[PDB]
Amino acid sequence: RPESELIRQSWRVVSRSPLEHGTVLFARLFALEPSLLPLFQYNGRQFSSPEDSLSSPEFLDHIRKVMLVIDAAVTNVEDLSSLEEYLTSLGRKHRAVGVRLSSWSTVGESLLYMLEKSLGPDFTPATRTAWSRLYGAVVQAMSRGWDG
Ligand code: HEM
Repeated sequence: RPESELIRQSWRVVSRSPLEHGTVLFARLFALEPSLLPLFQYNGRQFSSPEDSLSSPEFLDHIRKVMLVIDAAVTNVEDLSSLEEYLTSLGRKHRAVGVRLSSWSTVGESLLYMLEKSLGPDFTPATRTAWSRLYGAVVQAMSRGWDG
């Protein structure tokens, strides 16, 4: 598939420095949805501001975790059914931490933003549309952990 190679090529760029790029994703994410901030509760405490998150070692671990799950979705872009059950369950984890179903889309905007920024001119509108579908399948699946 063409799509699937696009994602794969585009992804490599980001895969190189996943902490740096995941950092973009999350900054963007809290800029768009600041009510995600207090969901992280490392050592009982809420981050006050977004910049506090970037100073938490646990938060930066979570970014790495995030980017590895995206990795997996990338490896498996042609057959993504194969991560469905993982992701549903990842979804239910997150419903427990308090993420709303609607926050998921914001994560996808944030994910595309992080890509658009990384790829600059390279973020072709085919590239865009492919990610949007990928990450979209990833939430159709993370979203699944809300059921019923
Ligand atoms: C949308 C906002 C998000 C918030 C507020 C959030 C928050 C959390 C929190 C508080 C935890 C548990 C603490 C921890 O392990 O650090 C967690 C776990 C995790 N998150 Fe997120 N998260 C978000 C999005 C995502 C996304 C997009 C992914 C991946 C695509 C992701 C992947 C993970 C994984 C892999 C874990 C470990 C889950 C496990 O116990 O198996 N998170 N997240």
